[PDB]
Order: sequence, then C-alpha cells, then structure tokens
Amino acid sequence: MNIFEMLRIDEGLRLKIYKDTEGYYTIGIGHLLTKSPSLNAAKSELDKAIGRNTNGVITKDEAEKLFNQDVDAAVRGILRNAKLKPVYDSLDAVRRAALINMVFQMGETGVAGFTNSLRMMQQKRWDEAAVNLAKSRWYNQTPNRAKRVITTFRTGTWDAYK
Ligand SMILES: [Cl-]
Ligand SMILES: [Cl-]
Repeated sequence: MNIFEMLRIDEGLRLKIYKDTEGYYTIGIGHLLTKSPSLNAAKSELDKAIGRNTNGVITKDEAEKLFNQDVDAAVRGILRNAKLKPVYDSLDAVRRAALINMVFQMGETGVAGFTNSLRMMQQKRWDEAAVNLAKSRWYNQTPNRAKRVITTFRTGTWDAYK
C-alpha cells in the first residue's frame, strides 16, 4: 500500500463529471473542478485542466495525470506550510500518508486548523489524537473515510485499508 493506492480507495475513479459528497463538481480521482453551481463553469475548468475540449469526459490516463499532479501538490503544500511541515517531519512513513490524505481532501488550510490534533500527533499521543480528530465536522460528514485515516494515525499500519 502507498499514498496513491490509499487515495484511490478513498476517492474512487470516475471518468465523467460528478458531484462530490459536498455537491461540488469533480472528476477522475477526487479532482475538484469548481465549487460553483454551474456545469458549464465546471466543463470550462475541466478543459483548461486537460488542455482539450473534453465535453465533460476524460480518459483513464488523463484522470491519472490529474491525480499525480494533485498528490504532488498536496505534498508540496505540506512542506511549505509552517504549521504542517513540522508535523509531517516528525512522522513515520505510514502516518505521513494519512496526513497527505487529509490535505488532499480538505486542503492545507483545512488541515492546518486541526491545531490540537496536530500537536498531539507531533507528540506521538496516538489514542488521544484519534479521539480529538473524531470531534470534527470532517468525521461526522464522511465518517467511514475519516475512520480509515484515523485508524492509520492511531496504529501506524495500513490495516484499515486491507
Ligand atoms: Cl489543474
Ligand atoms: Cl466516508
């Protein structure tokens, strides 16, 4: 298991524009296109992202290409984030993948707001962090996925994904 397989499990793969769990237009492997209500705006962002007139459909390859960019960007976002980097640096490889998953889902900003959880993780107080992480809208809205990520932080293993 690795970050790519992990997120491919959490996000799925869809080749036609779709609405995510928040009702936003997305495509591929969890690639958000727009928070706007307009399908056109979404088709427009899509074309600009792929570089061709897609008509709201992309191939597997294109989906994977967006995915690789998005994973790269999440990592690079963490490394540039003063609140995030130090956490990330302190973690083992498995747990870093959990932090990346969160950032990919919610954005660097979103994650950087979990101040208390972050400190707990930095301190390696796993059970406590797990409990604090669960007191969030993130957990209440997407509980099955949140449980997977939380177990990952708690145990430092990939069990939740097997
Ligand atoms: Cl893009
Ligand atoms: Cl879920």
